[PDB]
Amino acid sequence: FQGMELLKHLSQRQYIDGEWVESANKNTRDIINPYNQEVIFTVSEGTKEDAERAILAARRAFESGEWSQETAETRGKKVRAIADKIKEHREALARLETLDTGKTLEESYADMDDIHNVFMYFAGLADKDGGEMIDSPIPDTESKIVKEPVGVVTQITPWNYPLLQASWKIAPALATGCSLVMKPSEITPLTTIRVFELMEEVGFPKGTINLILGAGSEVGDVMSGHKEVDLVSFTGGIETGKHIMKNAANNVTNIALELGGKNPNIIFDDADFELAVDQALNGGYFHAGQVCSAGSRILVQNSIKDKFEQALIDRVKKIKLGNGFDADTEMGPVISTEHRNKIESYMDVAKAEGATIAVGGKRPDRDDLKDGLFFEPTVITNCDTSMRIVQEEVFGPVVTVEGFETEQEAIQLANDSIYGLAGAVFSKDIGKAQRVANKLKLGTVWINDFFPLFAQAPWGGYKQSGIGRELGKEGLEEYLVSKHILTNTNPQLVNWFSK
Amino acid sequence: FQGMELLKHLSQRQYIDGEWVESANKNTRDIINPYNQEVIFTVSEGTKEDAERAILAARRAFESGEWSQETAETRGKKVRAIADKIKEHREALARLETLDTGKTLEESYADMDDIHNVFMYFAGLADKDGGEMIDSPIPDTESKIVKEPVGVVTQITPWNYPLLQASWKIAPALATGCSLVMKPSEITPLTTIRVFELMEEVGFPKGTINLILGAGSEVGDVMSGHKEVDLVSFTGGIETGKHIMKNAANNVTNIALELGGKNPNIIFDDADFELAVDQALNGGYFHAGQVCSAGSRILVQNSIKDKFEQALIDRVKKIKLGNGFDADTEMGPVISTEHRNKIESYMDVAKAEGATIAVGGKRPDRDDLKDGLFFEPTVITNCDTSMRIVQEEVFGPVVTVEGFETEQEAIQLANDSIYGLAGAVFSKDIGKAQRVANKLKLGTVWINDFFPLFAQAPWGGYKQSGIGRELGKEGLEEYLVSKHILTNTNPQLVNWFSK
Amino acid sequence: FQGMELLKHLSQRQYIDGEWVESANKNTRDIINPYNQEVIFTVSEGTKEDAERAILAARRAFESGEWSQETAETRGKKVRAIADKIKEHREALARLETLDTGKTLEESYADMDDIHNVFMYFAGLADKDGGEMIDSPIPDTESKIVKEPVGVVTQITPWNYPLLQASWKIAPALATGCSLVMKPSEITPLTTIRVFELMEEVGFPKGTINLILGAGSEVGDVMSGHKEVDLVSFTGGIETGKHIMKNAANNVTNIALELGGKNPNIIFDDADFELAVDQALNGGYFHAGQVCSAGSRILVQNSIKDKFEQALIDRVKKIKLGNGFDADTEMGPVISTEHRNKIESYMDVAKAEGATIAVGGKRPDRDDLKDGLFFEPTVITNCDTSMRIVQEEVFGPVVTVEGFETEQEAIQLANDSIYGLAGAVFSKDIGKAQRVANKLKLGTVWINDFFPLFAQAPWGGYKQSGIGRELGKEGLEEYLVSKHILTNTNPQLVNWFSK
Amino acid sequence: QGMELLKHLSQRQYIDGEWVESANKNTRDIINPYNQEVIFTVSEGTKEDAERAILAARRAFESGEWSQETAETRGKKVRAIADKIKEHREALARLETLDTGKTLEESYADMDDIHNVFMYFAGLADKDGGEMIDSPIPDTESKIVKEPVGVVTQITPWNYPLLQASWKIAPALATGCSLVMKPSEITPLTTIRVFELMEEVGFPKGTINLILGAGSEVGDVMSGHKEVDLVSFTGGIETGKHIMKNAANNVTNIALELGGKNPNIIFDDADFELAVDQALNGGYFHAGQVCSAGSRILVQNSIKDKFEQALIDRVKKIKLGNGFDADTEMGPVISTEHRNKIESYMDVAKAEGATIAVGGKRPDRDDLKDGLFFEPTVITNCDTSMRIVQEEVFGPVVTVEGFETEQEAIQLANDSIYGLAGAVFSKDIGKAQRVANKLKLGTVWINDFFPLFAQAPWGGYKQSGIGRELGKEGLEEYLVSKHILTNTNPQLVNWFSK
Ligand SMILES: NC(=O)c1ccc[n+]([C@@H]2O[C@H](COP(=O)([O-])OP(=O)(O)OC[C@H]3O[C@@H](n4cnc5c(N)ncnc54)[C@H](O)[C@@H]3O)[C@@H](O)[C@H]2O)c1
Repeated sequence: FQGMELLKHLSQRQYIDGEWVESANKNTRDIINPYNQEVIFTVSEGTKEDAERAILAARRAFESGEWSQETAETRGKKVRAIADKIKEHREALARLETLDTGKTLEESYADMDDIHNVFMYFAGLADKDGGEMIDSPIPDTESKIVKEPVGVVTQITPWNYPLLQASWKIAPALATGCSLVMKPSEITPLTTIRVFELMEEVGFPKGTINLILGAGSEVGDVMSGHKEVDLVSFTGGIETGKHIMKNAANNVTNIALELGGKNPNIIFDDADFELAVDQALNGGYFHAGQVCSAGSRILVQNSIKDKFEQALIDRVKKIKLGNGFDADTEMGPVISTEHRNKIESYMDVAKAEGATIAVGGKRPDRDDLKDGLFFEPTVITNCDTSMRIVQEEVFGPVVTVEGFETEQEAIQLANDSIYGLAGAVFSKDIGKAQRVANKLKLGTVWINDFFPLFAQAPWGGYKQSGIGRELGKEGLEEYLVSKHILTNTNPQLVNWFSK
Repeated sequence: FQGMELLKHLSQRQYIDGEWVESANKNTRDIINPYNQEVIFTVSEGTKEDAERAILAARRAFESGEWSQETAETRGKKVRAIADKIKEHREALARLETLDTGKTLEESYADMDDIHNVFMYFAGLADKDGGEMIDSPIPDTESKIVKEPVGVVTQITPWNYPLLQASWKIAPALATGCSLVMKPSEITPLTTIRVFELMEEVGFPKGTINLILGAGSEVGDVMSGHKEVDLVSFTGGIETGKHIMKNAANNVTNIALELGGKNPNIIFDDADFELAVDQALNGGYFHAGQVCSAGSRILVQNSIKDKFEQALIDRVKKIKLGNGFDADTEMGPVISTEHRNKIESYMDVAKAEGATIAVGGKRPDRDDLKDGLFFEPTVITNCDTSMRIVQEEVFGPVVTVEGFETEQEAIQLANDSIYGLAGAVFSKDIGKAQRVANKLKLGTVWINDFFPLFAQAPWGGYKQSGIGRELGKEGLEEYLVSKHILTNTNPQLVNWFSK
Repeated sequence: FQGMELLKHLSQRQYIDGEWVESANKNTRDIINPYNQEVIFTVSEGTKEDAERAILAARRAFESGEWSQETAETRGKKVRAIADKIKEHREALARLETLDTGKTLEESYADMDDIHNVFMYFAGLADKDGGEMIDSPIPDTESKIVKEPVGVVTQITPWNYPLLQASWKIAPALATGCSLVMKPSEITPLTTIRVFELMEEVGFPKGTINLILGAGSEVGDVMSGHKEVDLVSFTGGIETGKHIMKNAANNVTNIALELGGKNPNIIFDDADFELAVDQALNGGYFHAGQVCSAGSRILVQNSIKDKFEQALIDRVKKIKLGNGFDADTEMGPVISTEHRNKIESYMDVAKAEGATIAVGGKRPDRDDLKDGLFFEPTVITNCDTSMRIVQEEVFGPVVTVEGFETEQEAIQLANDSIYGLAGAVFSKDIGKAQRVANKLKLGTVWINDFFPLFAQAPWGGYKQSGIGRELGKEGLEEYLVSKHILTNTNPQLVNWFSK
Repeated sequence: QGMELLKHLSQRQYIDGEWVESANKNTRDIINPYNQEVIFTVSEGTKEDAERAILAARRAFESGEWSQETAETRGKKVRAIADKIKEHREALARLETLDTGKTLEESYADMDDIHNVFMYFAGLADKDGGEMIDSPIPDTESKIVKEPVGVVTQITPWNYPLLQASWKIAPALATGCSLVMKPSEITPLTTIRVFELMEEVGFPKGTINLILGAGSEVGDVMSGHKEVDLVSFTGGIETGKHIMKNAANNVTNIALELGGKNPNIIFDDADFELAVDQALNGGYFHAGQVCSAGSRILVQNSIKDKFEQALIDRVKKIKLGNGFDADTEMGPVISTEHRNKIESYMDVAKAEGATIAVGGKRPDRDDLKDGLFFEPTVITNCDTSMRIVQEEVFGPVVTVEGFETEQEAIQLANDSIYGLAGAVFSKDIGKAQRVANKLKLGTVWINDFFPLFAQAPWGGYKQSGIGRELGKEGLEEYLVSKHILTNTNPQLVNWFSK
């Protein structure tokens, strides 16, 4: 099959306490290629005991200090060498990801560029701020705040952008001096396995980094609830996130949650019309709409609603579907039969509550798409804010279209959801765009663009799209804890109690 | 009775959406003075629907923008007007707090001075950091982060220092423009009711501040679990904390937890001895040990242990118990019969597992204390880290004493608990105190001192003593949320999808 | 006037080392009211030995540490007391400023409000940052940066906005713990004398604050050149600033300079026309253009140029000149015969090089303005960037009008001067306003507004408009110096040199 | 000996992307201080070459190819220079030792530091664009954007040519400024090399420029030209005063890093052997030609005599020789003029009643006669009123003074026009900290001497300078703030009659 050579030397095992090792029970898992449903690889399926052992090794390593007591400058140099290795093997990593997740090759190349930059950013931030000096309000005292690594941290990622979500958590952890245990989505472990071999070549002490492979239903709880864990950085669906928070509570453990969204793409009548159409398509269908920042909820002003529906619909009929390795492919398949069915059930929900499937809504007929997990890019019209298809995250190549009369009605509709991750506003009137952006309860607002995000700036949600932040200085602040040391430079007896 | 004048004009009601109102079911509760167990006041015992009403009132107010959109400079002027009212009524407040909680009048004066200072600090911080500008990695884009108020916030406090703990939550909330709903310990609401009366006089838009009165076992779940709350700031026991975090997870709601501690007080043989004895007494018996920062776990170096034990014990026999208002009084009563019962049960625990009650460990015998909730300052010896009396937070006028041979052993013991709030180190060798300070997993560390904490510096725990911080800039950030606004100054079509 | 009452209790003396004292040689100076040219007051004219003595007192005090070593919190409380003194006495101060400088009362009330806010802003910034903790690249070392008060600072202000300019220097100086010696313009000392009376009431240690009254030509070289001066903060004309810098080099003394401006006011054809005219007038004739932030150089797009000129000209004819105390007055007189003379000489220079005096250009003939130092609001047309009238600062009620075709041309002209203090831009296309603002070499840029400046943000020049900043956090940093204290926690011999 | 390095080294200046000769074809011979022999010949630039350089910097800066490049990319480029320093570590270190005469091990320390300086600023490039202010005016957005200052001129001394050059180049490039640099006329070698290296990395035409020449011929143009936005100068105080004065003609910002009279304070409760070791190190590394040298030793009276005895006895054993020999502990001083300047101070010291306890002259040994060597010296029986104690000698010389108490030590240490760096030795850390706080110095070392790194700012209090180098503060010298205030609901004032 295609991509076969990339897998010839990849590890099938987990990585615990400095060694590549199997599952405690030698159980394994088959890895699927959503383009043809062929098994392409077989990796270990760790037990909860393996996860426990990894966590304990992380703690043991953290306490020894080899990495936590290493200078911030040096840690930065090592995070920077990881970055150099991403770029060195950019070609192989990009394919590996396309093969595992199904997105076009061009999309996977874009990630290796971001990933390189993500580690590169944190490598440079490592030695830039160790805390602060406070002007004490008590005479003859010195007051200071030192920032230390939180300790041991568990990192859990989703299947849509595996190595990308991994790097967002890995970079700051290592930059701060923490020891980490990571578990990628059970269905997309390929690139995460590669990066560990890469980090291993860079050289880290035994137990600083550990990789667990397995179902979240079996090892997850261990990772969110073990008492030696100080931080749990999770990226995934909301329900799994609530589970995690409640279990983390058993030992009052900090969390950082990066959940889903119902991201609005607000289009005013004075917008660059062809740009708005270009970006609606992009927002709704890159990686088959399996993107947490996908613009699945299009809000379009009534004056141009009709025209907008026609243009969008006509462009969607031309979207090329195929293998990610094919140069023509604009949109790939969805990740699994489970996920595909999930999306299919949403078409029945929509139809049954009053919405119109304007186009798509089914599997591709074609002779060259029948064997893959493809689903037609779709547009839903005649829907409103009370419908489940509009309120809930479908996480597929689906978008809804709602109209608004005014600027107030646009904000009202965009903020009318449990989520608050990201969104955009298209308009040539920047004063109006800036007004709107200020009233939107979103972690990230794009004015006349859709998708841009980078290490220099924090990413995360308002409301139920999350807790905490990733990337930028705040992304780093998650892996740090503050200690206030107050010295009394002229101690004196208080003499409150009798003598 | 002694403090009658203080209550002849005090309100007995809840404060919701600009009005002083009773409970939904006219239910009420009696508040007592722990020095004599006399009922001194009757207030409303509100319901969960009242709580829901407050939360909704705070939500409306926040969305109207009357406080949330007020300039940060003006918000700061009003927080400063509150600080001014604390100082203006300083006398009456300290007396009120002492009447309700039993602590000495001098301690209550100290609180009032800190409360003024807290509001003043945050009044002063309101307008200094609106967020940042990012040098964007994408040409022709403007990247910026704006810091916004988090929204509606619920604030829950303990009975030990009611107003002090309330100030730490109210000040930053207002400073940032959030709407708040507060509920103090059901047994100590007097000073909290008072400060609401004073914040009313300062002047705030309807629904911006709200006071709920009632048992947390009845109205607490609403304040932690309602979908409209954006943050729950909690200061109390660990189990209530875990219960709250699990509940807040139902709507992925931010939590800030300030829990208890098992604070070590380390005393080296090269420490100023009379200084150590003085601060060990203060650390152990201020407010009868009903203090989250109490130095309940004394670690003394073996070469001076016997000498230390007898001095400490000799001084404990001389501690003057009595009424808070009386100047000669050095230690007051404990808060309730339930809490004294809990402390009595710990003496039996200590004895059952092999420890020695070297002094105290019972009710005082004197005739004038017979009616109050007094319990003798106690010193427990011949104990170790495997015992419950050493591990668990007694929160009474009780300290345990353990020995250590070396520097490595003092630290090991100090970190051998699930907590990590605060601690102290006593030694004339400042290099050594600093080494030790750095390995101590505590939020705050005192070198040759015990207790100092002020608005200028963050406070909170490592491990299970908490999540997040109060005071300082970190404290302010719990009430703020970051939004990244990216503008494409030269938007261009991507043309990924076929035309 | 009703304002001669303001003066019956005002000090006529200098303030040195805690005492109100006369000149060393008892010399005096007569102060003038520009509306009628009458001598309203008489004060001490200090000698160069009085200045030397003031600086020596400020040094003595700084070293004793009564103020420099006081807590930052307490310093902030005092700066806050001064701010309250400004508000209490707002009325009297505003009248006094109008009496002394000729501007309207409405303008002086505005200054007093700003002034209050300046002291308040800095009171609150005082205790917010004492330095940083650095993560050292050398093992077994601690690295911290402490911010200290820079020491003794001399402060020199201009005659246009005496107290305002003084507030900008005093506030951070006292907040950071420095010692200051101030000298206001010799012709406008009234408000400055008053504010020293007020600062004395709040109470500061002897030496901390010092007031010298006198001609810069006599005592200025001592304030810039004495070796005990650590910083020299000057606000005045460019030629005096150059002289000062050169003098400060004798002892490598730090400098902060706020010089003049040739501030452009850019008006695109897509601007709100009536807003543009309103603002062009305001920027042009507030305080008879005797403003360092005055929009003297109007740049207007060609397509609306004729229409704009005519519109501006018609409005200028109606400007009402008179007494600053009369409510009908829109623009008062200029400061002195000398200053008026300078402006007049500028009308000749303009004419001889080919510009047109489209309106104004002379003293008003009117009967009630006859005895005053008035000068008609003027508009100069048919001018270009090579002309002196356009390149140089007139500092009068005069503006030059120049056309531009494109966006690049406006940017090129706006930036074609030796200056770079401030500027504005008017256009309904906010996108375009941002592009322009980015390319203007100016410390402050206004989009659709003119004159806004406040304590929360830094003010100062680019190019020859100055060195350093005033206001905001950067304003405070002028009064601080950094110290890297590096401690070696495990000192070891190097053994480079033989035994 | 180290002939091989120079074989392919450029002899010319670098202006507007071309390696070019002086306008008047003039040249200058470079010397190896160990043997006073001519090792290389370079161009002697004119002041018009300097004016041409500056005008090129201005053009490039305005064209925006570097000033408007993303901060992230600029950072990657600074990192590429960092890497070339490591790549050529060996050569550069031999080259610095050949030109300046210090030991090879010192030159290695420099290159490691130089790598880390570039690396640090490469990492700081994109971390802070400015800030959002909470405007007190309703319906207004307020933001402070940080922009590159403009054209910057950079001038360095002969003691640590490349080290001092790196402290200026790194932040300039990182922020997007354009530059024109001039090294000391006698030590231009490694600076010419670092330019050949920067050229291989790639920067647009005009961004970086190198002028070669005497400060008394081209220096005024670099401090006084009106197109210059900032003057970053590291050198002597007197030159410092001159430059500031000239820079004032166009109100041009300046950063000054000047000399010091750094105190090395030793209390009786210090680790005695640790204090003797570090006193030798602070006084004689690079033959005391270090801006951070501990030339003013202050020792508590109770151990003063003991310390003098020990120090002197150790100074007598200091190995003098060729910087290329592993045995050499101290090399020669830089030039004939600098050695005579030090000799004249010996006369001054003896004339004012001080004692030359040991050293104070050239060494006679046959193999050291052809080099610019001067014996490590120790001057006793002196006081704060004397010149030997108040002025920067910059030779291998120390002065020893006694102090009875903590206050007297503090008083003497601050009793100079300077305030750059200093040390405090004592096992009592509490005491070291009270002292550190009261010393008016840019950097204070507790129980150590010399540490300084990119992570923390370096500069002086009092007359040791204006501004800072290194750390975030050193970057801020190359940036200027712009307050952009937008009114989002403008309304007419209607002050003036319609
Ligand atoms: N906020 C963001 O930055 C962001 C980015 C990408 C994706 N997402 C979201 O992530 C989701 C991706 O889908 P997914 O199916 O991978 O998410 P998921 O919630 O199904 O699972 C994600 C990860 O959690 C693990 N897991 C499952 N149960 C667990 C448990 N009890 N304890 C611990 N771990 C457990 C899974 O094995 C997997 O590794 C989408 O909703 C998308 O919106 C968010």
